[PDB]
Amino acid sequence: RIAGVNIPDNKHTVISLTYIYGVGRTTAQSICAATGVNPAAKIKDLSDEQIDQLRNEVAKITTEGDLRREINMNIKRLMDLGCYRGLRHRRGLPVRGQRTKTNARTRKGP
Amino acid sequence: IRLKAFDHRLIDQSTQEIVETAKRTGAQVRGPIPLPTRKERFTVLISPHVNKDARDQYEIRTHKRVLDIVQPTDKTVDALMKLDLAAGVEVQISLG
Amino acid sequence: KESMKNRELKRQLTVAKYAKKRAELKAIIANPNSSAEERWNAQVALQKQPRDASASRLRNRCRLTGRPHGFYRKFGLSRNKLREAAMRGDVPGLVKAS
Amino acid sequence: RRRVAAKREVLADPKYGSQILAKFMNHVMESGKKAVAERIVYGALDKVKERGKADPLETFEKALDAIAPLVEVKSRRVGGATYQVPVEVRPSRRNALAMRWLVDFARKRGEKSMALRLAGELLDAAEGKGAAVKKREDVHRMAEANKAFSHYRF
Amino acid sequence: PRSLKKGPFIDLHLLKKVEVAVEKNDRKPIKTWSRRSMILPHMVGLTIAVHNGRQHVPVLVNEDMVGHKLGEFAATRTYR
Amino acid sequence: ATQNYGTGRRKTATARVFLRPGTGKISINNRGLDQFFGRETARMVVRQPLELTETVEKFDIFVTVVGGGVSGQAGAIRHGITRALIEYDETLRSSLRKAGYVTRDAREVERKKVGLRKARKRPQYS
RNA sequence: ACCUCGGGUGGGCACUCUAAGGAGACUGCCGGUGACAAACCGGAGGAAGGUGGGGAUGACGUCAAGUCAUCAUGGCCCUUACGGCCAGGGCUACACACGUGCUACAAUGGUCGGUACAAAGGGUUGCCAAGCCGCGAGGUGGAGCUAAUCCCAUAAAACCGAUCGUAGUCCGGAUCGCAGUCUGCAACUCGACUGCGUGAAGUCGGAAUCGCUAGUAAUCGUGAAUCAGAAUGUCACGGUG
Ligand SMILES: [Mg+2]
Ligand SMILES: [Mg+2]
Repeated sequence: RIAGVNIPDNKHTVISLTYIYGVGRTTAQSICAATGVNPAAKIKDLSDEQIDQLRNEVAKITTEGDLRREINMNIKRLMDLGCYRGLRHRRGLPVRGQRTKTNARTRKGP
Repeated sequence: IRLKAFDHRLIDQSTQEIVETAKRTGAQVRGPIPLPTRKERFTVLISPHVNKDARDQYEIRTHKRVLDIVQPTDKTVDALMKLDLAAGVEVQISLG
Repeated sequence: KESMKNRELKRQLTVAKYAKKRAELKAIIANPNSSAEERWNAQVALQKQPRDASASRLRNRCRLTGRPHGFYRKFGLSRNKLREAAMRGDVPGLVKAS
Repeated sequence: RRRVAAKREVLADPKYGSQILAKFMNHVMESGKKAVAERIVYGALDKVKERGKADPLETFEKALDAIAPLVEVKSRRVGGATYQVPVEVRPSRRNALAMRWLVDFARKRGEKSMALRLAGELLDAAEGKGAAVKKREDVHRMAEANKAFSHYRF
Repeated sequence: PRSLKKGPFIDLHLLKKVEVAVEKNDRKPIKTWSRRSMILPHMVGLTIAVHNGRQHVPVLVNEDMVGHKLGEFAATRTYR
Repeated sequence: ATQNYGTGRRKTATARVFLRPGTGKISINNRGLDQFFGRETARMVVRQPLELTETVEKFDIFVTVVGGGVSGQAGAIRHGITRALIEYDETLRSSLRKAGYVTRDAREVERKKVGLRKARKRPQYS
């Protein structure tokens, strides 16, 4: 609603744009370069004018409310085909080819 | 002139076999100059079936040695090369 | 084994037999100025050769013993035949040091 | 245990002209980061000169001698009963006990701007309300309950 | 992986046992031990008997299977 | 003449130190002394044998040092200039033998041994 | 002297360095101490002082310790296969438990912009520069080179300025989606790196328990062997201390 989500205050611009969930850190360094907003000032000190140009960039990359939708179909395409990358992805095993006998605990919990 | 061998009880004992046997024939040959030495360490395991922390490490050396003529007018050392090579000395010629 | 040295002897023949066409077939593909029609038929000549011609199929074993692991290429010996042949003064220029 | 241990000496402080401060600087250094720890000790030295008009060496000279203790226990077990014996602290040892207590309570001060943590420690011990002074006097109180074991099965 | 300079990969004996086997259409499964090759839009809808390791398993080729190789659709290890 | 050659080695460093009469000319590798050693206490440690022998103002100093570490080169100069000061006489010999400046520090690094991980640290067992 | 200001050049053999051959250290000398006898405690000189520091060198033997799968051999069995040949698979599976090892948990820090100093080693079946095109890994390009010459090859921490205000964070980086390059006939099970995105557990860790007496612990990098490709391990060399 503010830029797609709420944006914190009393912070620099590149840090503030990070919470938009679809722009990391290197991408938000291009947006202040392409628009011209100084990151060295806070978001409080800005004008209420050029935020549309920041909002123009949000309408060109992705939005987290639909980013998580479309990335699920990338998962969902892998599951319903029954390919090996979606075979373990149904179950909960690691995917990229890690070791399974021990230590793969961030995909199985405590 | 440059010389390569494996032990200093040959290669630094064959320069006098060249310095004396060339300065005798008139031409001036200056004092030989040492070079840095090749050193290669080989750590090998020693037990047939395994016990890792028992090891043994060797080293193979290579001594270098460079001569320097002043006036080339002697083919005397060109015939006396089979004399100056004895067992393990290799001589590449740089007749300066 | 002895039957296992013998099957990896003839791999060294078949690599060193052909050895020149596969340089040419990899000279064609590696050029950015090469045409893909000249590349695609060059792909045909690689896979129809017997696969025991690449160097990656070749395995440098010990020459006197045959043991795969523990091989050095500044010698031709194994890990444990090199020790027995060096203590008998054979290998020239090789001593212990610190 | 043949007696072996000789003495090695470190005494160098050119930018201030001191000797106790150099030995104190070694108790602040972690993993050989000397140039980092050098500007923090001077960084907590000038804040005292900012705070007090006196030369801050003498603040440090006073803050040692209200953290440095006099007697302490020594659990020498008789071999069948665990005893503790209050012993006189050797005069050479009693410098390093204060300087080691001082740094370890600076790290749990919990402020911002790290040289301000050590700044507040050297201000308190010229008065006595520091946690190092409260840790000093509590171990002093442990000796008199232990004072019955001073010579007898000691 | 398999960078775009060297674009496609398919096996030679597989190709003549498919491209000629398109001209007489799908009345048989293709029994093949090869697993290193991709599938291609010249092959949408066929029936392949990919080698498990100890048997062949049938494959129903669809249109949205195109980039992935045959190895993702034969099993290796059971874990019942 | 009055040119005096001084060498000194500490922690795999080596410093050519030349010493001749002048007025405070302290130059090292065509750099000033405050510029070369950036922000350390060893900016004064190179002066410590000099100001002990009360000759801080009476000589030109030309230093060329190679190899070593940052604060290892500063020790090479301090050992190096003490050999250059004692080319004069042995009047300042006793002023430096007592000072502990003339002896070269022999403490060099130690090699990794097999079984161990560092020079003396070894892995944990149970 | 020269210079275009680069030992660039002429030159020099002072030096550093390199490596050959030597001297030096023996309780030698001074005092005290002991049976004044081995020795011991102090002292001078000296680069070094009491086996200067390190390394290789492990007695008679022990545990029928380990290895017939490195190799060698007594015997025993197979010899239409317990031997050979070729494809795919496998050893990298996976509620769990134990062993070593790496990062972290932040402000003695985190980023950005400048800037300073190493040793040791590999390279004519190789190193693969300059220029050059790529967000980046790289692609072209082909020099120089058989090595104190050429390349690997930019040491990092430290220092200087800036922001960051101690917040599960401009902390941390696991997972995962997408897009790429390199080797190899071939990256599905099963390789390494690069881009972009997402961002977890973790706020110093019980009972217990191990390493180390000085260029040592602690911390920061670099190289080699094996090797088409692939190191948090092994071996090896230095910084700060
Ligand atoms: Mg004892
Ligand atoms: Mg490799």
